[PDB]
Amino acid sequence: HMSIITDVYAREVLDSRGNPTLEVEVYTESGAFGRGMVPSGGEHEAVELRDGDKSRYGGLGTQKAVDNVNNIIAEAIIGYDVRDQQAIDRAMIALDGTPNKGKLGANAILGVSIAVARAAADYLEIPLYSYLGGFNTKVLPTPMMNIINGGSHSDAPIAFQEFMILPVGAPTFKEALRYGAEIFHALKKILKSRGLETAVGDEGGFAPRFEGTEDGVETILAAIEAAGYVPGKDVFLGFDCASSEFYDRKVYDYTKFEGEGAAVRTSAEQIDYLEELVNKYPIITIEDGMDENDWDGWKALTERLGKKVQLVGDDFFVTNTDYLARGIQEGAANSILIKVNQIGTLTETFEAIEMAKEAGYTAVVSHRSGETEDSTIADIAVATNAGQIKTGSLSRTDRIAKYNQLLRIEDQLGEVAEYRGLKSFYNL
Amino acid sequence: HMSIITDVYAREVLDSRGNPTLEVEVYTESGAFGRGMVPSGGEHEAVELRDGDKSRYGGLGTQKAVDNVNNIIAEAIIGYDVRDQQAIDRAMIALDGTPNKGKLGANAILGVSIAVARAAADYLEIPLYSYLGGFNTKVLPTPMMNIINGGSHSDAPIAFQEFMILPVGAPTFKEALRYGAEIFHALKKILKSRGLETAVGDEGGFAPRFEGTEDGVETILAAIEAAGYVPGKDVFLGFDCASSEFYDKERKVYDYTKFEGEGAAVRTSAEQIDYLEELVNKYPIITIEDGMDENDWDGWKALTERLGKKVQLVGDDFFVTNTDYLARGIQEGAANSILIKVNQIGTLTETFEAIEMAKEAGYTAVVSHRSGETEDSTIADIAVATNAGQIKTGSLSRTDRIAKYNQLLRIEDQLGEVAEYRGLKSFYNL
Amino acid sequence: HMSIITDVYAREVLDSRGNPTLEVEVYTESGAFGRGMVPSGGEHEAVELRDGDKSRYGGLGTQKAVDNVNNIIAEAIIGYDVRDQQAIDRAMIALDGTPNKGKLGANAILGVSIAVARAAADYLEIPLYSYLGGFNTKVLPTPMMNIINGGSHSDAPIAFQEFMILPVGAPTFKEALRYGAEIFHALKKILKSRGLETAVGDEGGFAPRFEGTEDGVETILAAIEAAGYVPGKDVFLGFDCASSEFYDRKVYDYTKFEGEGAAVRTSAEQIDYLEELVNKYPIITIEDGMDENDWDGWKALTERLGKKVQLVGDDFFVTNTDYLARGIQEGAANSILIKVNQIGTLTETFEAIEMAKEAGYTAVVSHRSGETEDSTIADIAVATNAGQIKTGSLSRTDRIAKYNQLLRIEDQLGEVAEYRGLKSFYNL
Amino acid sequence: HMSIITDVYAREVLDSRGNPTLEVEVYTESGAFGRGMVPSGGEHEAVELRDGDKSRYGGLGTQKAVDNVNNIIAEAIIGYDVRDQQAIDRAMIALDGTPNKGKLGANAILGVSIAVARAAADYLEIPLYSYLGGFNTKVLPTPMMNIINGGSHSDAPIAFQEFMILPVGAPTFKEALRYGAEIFHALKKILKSRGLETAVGDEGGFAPRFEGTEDGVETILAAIEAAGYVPGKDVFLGFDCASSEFYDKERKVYDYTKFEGEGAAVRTSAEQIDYLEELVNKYPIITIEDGMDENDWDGWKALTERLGKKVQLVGDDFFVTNTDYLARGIQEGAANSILIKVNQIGTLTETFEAIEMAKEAGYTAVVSHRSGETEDSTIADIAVATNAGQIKTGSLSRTDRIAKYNQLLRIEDQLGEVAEYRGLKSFYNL
Ligand SMILES: [Mg+2]
Ligand SMILES: [Mg+2]
Ligand SMILES: [Mg+2]
Ligand SMILES: [Mg+2]
Repeated sequence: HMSIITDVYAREVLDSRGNPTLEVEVYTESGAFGRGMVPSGGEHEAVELRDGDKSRYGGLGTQKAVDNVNNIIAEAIIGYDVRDQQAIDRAMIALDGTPNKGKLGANAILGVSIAVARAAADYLEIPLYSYLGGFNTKVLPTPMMNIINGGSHSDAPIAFQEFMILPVGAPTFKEALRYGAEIFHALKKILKSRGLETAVGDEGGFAPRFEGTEDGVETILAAIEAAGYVPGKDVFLGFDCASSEFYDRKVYDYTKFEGEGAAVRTSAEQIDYLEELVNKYPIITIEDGMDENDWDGWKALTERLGKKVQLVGDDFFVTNTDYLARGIQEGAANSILIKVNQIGTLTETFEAIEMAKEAGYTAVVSHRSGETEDSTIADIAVATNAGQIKTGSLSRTDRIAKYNQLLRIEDQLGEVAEYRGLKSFYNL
Repeated sequence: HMSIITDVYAREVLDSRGNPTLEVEVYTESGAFGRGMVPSGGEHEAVELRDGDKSRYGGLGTQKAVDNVNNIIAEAIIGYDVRDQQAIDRAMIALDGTPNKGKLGANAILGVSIAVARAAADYLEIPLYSYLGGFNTKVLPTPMMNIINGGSHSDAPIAFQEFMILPVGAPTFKEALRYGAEIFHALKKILKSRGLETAVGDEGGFAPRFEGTEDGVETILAAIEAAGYVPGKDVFLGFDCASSEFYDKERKVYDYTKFEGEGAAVRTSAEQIDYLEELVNKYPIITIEDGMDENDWDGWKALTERLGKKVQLVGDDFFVTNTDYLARGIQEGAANSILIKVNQIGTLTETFEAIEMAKEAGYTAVVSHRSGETEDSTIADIAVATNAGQIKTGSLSRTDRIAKYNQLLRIEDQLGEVAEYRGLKSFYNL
Repeated sequence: HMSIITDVYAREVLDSRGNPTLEVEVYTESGAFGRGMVPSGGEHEAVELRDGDKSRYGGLGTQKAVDNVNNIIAEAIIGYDVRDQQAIDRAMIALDGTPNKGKLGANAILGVSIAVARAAADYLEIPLYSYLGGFNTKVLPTPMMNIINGGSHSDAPIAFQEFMILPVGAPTFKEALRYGAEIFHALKKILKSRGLETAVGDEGGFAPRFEGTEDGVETILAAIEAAGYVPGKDVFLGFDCASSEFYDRKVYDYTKFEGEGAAVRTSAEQIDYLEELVNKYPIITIEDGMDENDWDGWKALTERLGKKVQLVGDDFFVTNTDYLARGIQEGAANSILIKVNQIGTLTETFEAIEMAKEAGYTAVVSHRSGETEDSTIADIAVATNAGQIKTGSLSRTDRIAKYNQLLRIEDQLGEVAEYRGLKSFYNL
Repeated sequence: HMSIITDVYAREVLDSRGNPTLEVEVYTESGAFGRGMVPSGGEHEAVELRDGDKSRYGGLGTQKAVDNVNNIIAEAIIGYDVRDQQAIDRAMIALDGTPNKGKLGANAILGVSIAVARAAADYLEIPLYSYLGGFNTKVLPTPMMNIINGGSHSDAPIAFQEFMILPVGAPTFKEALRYGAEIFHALKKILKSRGLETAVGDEGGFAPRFEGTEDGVETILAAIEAAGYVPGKDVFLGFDCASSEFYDKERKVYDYTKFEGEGAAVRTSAEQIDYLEELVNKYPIITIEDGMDENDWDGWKALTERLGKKVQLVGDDFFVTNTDYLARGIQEGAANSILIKVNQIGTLTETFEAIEMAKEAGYTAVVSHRSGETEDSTIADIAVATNAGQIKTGSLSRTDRIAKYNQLLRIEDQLGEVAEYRGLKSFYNL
């Protein structure tokens, strides 16, 4: 048959940080074709396989993973119908035979998973989002756009890692994207006028030497306004606190990043602080506000702020349905960051999204620090009507490629497309 | 017939700086498809059309250009055979009817030009580089990789704009890429150890606050050596002086005080050549772009007389991908290389004519990125299609740059044993 | 796949002189078809394989070469994609395993090389020139048309071998061809009026019993004018001195062909003479003005005349990139005669052309003395925008077939076609 | 439908003498393709159309004929099934509406006729000879190969125009070709050893300054023997006397002084027959073309009465590929063979009718080249298609001639064990 996979081929390529990753190409007998590139990527998440050959790319080569694709996975999957995504994904999971995908490499597996899906869409002559999600695909995601960085991502005295804008008030994704771009550019103008640095970090945002968190937040609010948008109507704020990076015993220790005199907060006090911020600023989402293991803290945070703020588990959940299931049961968080490569197959990715939806949690499809020209996550967000996406700032094609794909998908959907904005926060 | 173009469609999208650009999609009756994305783009080069609507994207929208594609060019080109690239390019040129492509927009035109070629390669089921260049495509380009920035792209006291590494000594493109990546990463470590900034500029390189040019150069040499490579054997240096940015027209001088502070040198054309020669004798420099001002024709000739035998001398602003300027340079013995910017001329046909004119004069043609890039990697295919031998498409971070390097890896892989990375032998001009 | 070569078949056929050559037919699985005929053809050039069976065709049969195609090359190449020209060419080079292609025969190899390319063009349904050169093919070559012959090609007291006209001033190839035809016919009228012979030699030109070189040259100038063209504007002259045929010690000895009292010139004096001719007559190109081994002579000639006369290496370079590379380095010549069968593959042919272009040398694609009905060289000249061609006089279909193909290619290119005339001499 | 002609296109090209001719290209809806090139071409034969523009090609341009194809015939034939050769030929004949094809041009007509047939063979995916002649095609023709020329084609004192060798004794066409080639080459050596000219005429043969007919004939016999062949067993001779060129209408004599000098014979018709008989008795001559004048009907009959049993007697100018002339010749017992010139009649249909009329009378039909030829080899396919058994297509040099021999090699090769080269048995007229 014409839909039968005839070839599966991987090669080593580079990511947005100049570190190796891999891509896989799948062909069907009919000549349908898919390419799947893998982004960069706990003891309970999928492991990427790196070579450890320090004569090449500082040990970060992916040739072993590539060899696993070409010499092990290829022979197992050639012969399947390209459309049998779940069976293929499951076959790979069983072939690796380890929970963490560490034998074959989560990178090897995911590359194939994606390439197969793209080859199947190509075979059926339909867009990837339709192939993945069926006919009722229509929701363009509300983007959370990383504009300013702190913590491990800065030398400024700021504990939180990501500061985002969310153009919830736009009528369309196309407009939402323009809002973000204009705010980003306004911000850059502001930074220069203050003699602050406008070179960018890994996700296309700035890490300027602000005096502190409030400075950073207020500067963002200033850019929103200068661009002609209304904070708390057109545009909200989001944080990735990545609170695990300053958690140590039983305390969130801000001195790690905010200098000798910074606060050292108990879990009760951390919740207090996040609440202060939320009350002071138009913050609609907080990722990793509590530590990856502070389960009681997560529940309390969620008790106090979960009704009117999105609380996203990133390191708390590591795209792991066992972790998400427990969070759902315990009343911890109300949203999950979905990293395809943290789990390693499209099937498991979609299972996570669906588990989250069924619990009333939002599923926020996410980029990684090391990205590629692939835009599959855009198609995933629309395929599942997830309603939100986290794929970077407004510079760097590693980020902009995803926004561009969303523009295409919106364009292609025509009058059927829906950008729900605030209404995508069904968790609130 | 199945090769006939049935639709031509443009939309506004964003570039790597978050500024609008456009893309075009071409379809044939058979269902072959091509997408052409256009990068960001004086008085004798192609002009991109911007909306000037200060209510959107700070006046940088491309909806007028998109409308020109959809409402004027589409009409004109639908019905051509997708393979008639030259006829289509020429048709667009005549339809605009102005030298600079300013009625339709060079952006509108180039987007169609690229999308058509990509749709044709898709129709024929061959790689773009084969479509564009025929069967004898084999040369992987030696990349000049922008690692450190100065001048208008830094707040460090450094006049020159781009400092590049050229991994000429690698056996393959795949190796050459690794050499660059490893040097880039070693440099980043060095910068951190010195408390210098490692965030990146438009092209994915660093703009650290070095004490001066020699500091910057010596830091690159240190990174090369820390990565285990030998400067002047494995890796050479390249500059983009962008000397037009510090040339005083009126006093006919290269005034370094513009970027290097109050006490910096103010050089006559003779002294500028002297200085470039000093650098070339002190450091393993194999290429200098815009070493003299865009209008300093006598200076270009003198520079070329003094250094042209041993150093590549690339006209960027000197030539602006303009064959009338290139023809004059060839005739006067000015420069020995040209930076080829597809969107500075506006069609693939004219791009390839420029490359061929350069080759025939013994000049190298260095296919180049723009500051505002996209996920498109067509320039990779152009470099290989013409066996040009060199490419200039950024540092070793940012997918706007890396996408091109990744495509070069694919092309190399696809060519197998036929691929040739010529390294230093690509400098046929020297 | 449909593009896969399924058959490669050679047979012995005849050339324009009635001597054996060969042709090869290539078929793809889809039924695409190409036929490659080989023209007739130093210790450092490709060797054609002849049978040496003096019971057939005076030892000039090509059945061994044909057997090499059918029984060795066929089995090696069947299975390749027809479009993999370089790999196929390289495969053949390795299969022969000798520098000079003397095991299989350069004739066997080239026949396959050409037939494959023609089958690939046929497969893709595009013209050969497009297949070979990609999309940017447009330059119709300025032809150098051999009108009068001397030296080894005549019994007249004339040392130089070929005298050519170059209709540089025509607006189009179609016009250029007419200029040449009309001049040729005018010349024939002139020859008859003088009781001179108008039967033709191997390339379709005349070898009349002129009194000397000046007589021959002036007779040509007379024909140019009688046809209504202006020498030195519409039409220039070209020589093939083939100076190797009268070089012996350290002198160009004209007595070999021009009788007992002819000049015996040192290399300095030969340069002097060529300069005299160049100053006296509208000569734009001189092939083999110095001997194949007179390297210092070639450099001096090139120093003295290279700025405003094309200096073509034929025996100097024998389509050998090692020889061309050295000439480029030494400042010897500024043009190369490209004989496909002197090197033996299309790939190496195109590499030579590209090496020449990059040095600022013109590449003049050439016929051989023994030609066939094949017109591939026409397509090669346009494919590479080489700008010039050398393919004979204005009689004999072995020559006219190439001119006819150029008319077709010009016709097919429509308004894109460019005949650059003098501007094709980018070396000057 | 897929077999429908969708385009018919002509262009001006050149013949083997460097004079304009034309070609036509035919396409069907399926993409099947044929190209028909036309060779160079009294009052009862088809007339080629020439422009008469003395500013181009000495008045020999074919642009009017090309325009007739493109602007008149194309219109009329587009829409026919490509396989309807007769209907198309007849349609062209009616569209011209003159006996001689002088309105459209026989050249315009024949180019379309050939191109259509070639496009049809391409459509059906069969060889042209099979398309034209059906399944029972097998006879490779015995070639009459013009080696030496006299009369109007020489300045030697020789009245007869063509002297030919016929390799009748070879087992195959491939061998027959070799025999000719080797004899041709041995002759060239002989000519050089005697200081005679070896440059060639229009048909690739020699026109040396021999002392007379017997010298020329004996030199050919010497070449045959030097090549190791036996005259009158392996190889016979043929003449084209072209006797019309030396026939004095008014004194009703064959006047040899026209070419053989002041003292040459002046023969009555009875004496001409006597002379031809002398030659035939002295030399291994198997065929004589135009032995009598084009209008010497009684002379043709008498010649045929005297020599027709043992010698082939070919009407060229006597018949001008005209079935009214052939019919009269058959009826009066004049000649026993006809030279078939496709362009002297102008369509493939009429060509094949002539061949068939000849066969049915016991006359051989010898398919012939013209002085101005092209790279086309259709006449080879015609010879085999009709099992005609003989061909006249030149000497053993010049691709205008050799292309036909090469095609015959291909056809022979393609037929395999079915091919038959009948040699002397092709002379069914004797
Ligand atoms: Mg996080
Ligand atoms: Mg520059
Ligand atoms: Mg020569
Ligand atoms: Mg005759």
